[PDB]
This record gives sequence, structure tokens and C-alpha cells, in this order.
Amino acid sequence: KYTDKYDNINLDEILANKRLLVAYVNCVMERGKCSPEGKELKEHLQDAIENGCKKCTENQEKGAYRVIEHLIKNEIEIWRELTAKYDPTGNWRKKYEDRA
Ligand SMILES: OCCCCCCCCCCCCBr
Ligand SMILES: OCCCCCCCCCCCCBr
Ligand SMILES: OCCCCCCCCCCCCBr
Repeated sequence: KYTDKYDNINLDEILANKRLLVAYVNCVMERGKCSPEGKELKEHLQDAIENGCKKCTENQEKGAYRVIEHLIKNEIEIWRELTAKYDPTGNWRKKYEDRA
């Protein structure tokens, strides 16, 4: 499994604060520096997409759905950029949008 050492991160505060959210977005989109957490996400995001979170902790799976639903509803443009870069064949795009 991926490490659980950052699993207590406060996702609600990241989603509530645009400056914070965009810092992570810029890290993963390679246009900004990465915090230790952001870096750990950037290094495992493609793998997780390729195997449907096979190595994710329960908290990470829960967290992913939370963040993805927020991006789809409130930052559609950021969702489009992320899904296109990290999921180019669209393995999960329609699935998450349908759930959202
Ligand atoms: O232990 C799980 C690590 C995840 C920490 C980073 C969460 C950042 C959520 C914001 C992402 C926005 C799109 Br990049
Ligand atoms: O279908 C799965 C795609 C959702 C993206 C999973 C995010 C990966 C979380 C891994 C945790 C990295 C440690 Br910070
Ligand atoms: O089509 C799939 C694209 C998935 C992009 C996911 C980015 C957000 C993942 C945040 C993970 C938080 C773990 Br706590």
C-alpha cells in the first residue's frame, strides 16, 4: 500500500481555501513547487489511475472521491486539465462525473 503517513491531512481546509487548492494543482501540473504531501501525490497519481487505487488506503480512496466531486462541481476547468493529463484515455472520467 501507499504510505498512510499523510492520511490525516485536512482535506476540508484545502477544498475551502482556493490558494491552498491551487498550490496542489500547480504541483501536480508541474508549474509550481511541491509540499511533501503534494510531492507524494504527484509521484503516485498515475499509478493509482492505472490500477484503480489498488494500493490506496481506505482514507485515500475516500479522499479521492471527495476531492474529485468538489472539482467536478466547483472547478470544472481544473478537473478537465487534470483528467486530460493524468487519465488521457479517460478510464475514469465518465465514471466519476456520473457519480458526481
Ligand atoms: O495521504 C494522502 C496524500 C494526499 C495529500 C494531498 C491532497 C491534496 C488534495 C488537493 C488536490 C487538488 C487537485 Br491536485
Ligand atoms: O481511480 C483512482 C483515481 C483517483 C486518484 C487516486 C489518488 C491517489 C492517491 C494516492 C495517495 C498518494 C499519497 Br499522498
Ligand atoms: O479521470 C481520473 C482523474 C483523477 C484526477 C484526481 C486528482 C485528485 C486526487 C486527490 C487525492 C487525495 C487523496 Br487523500
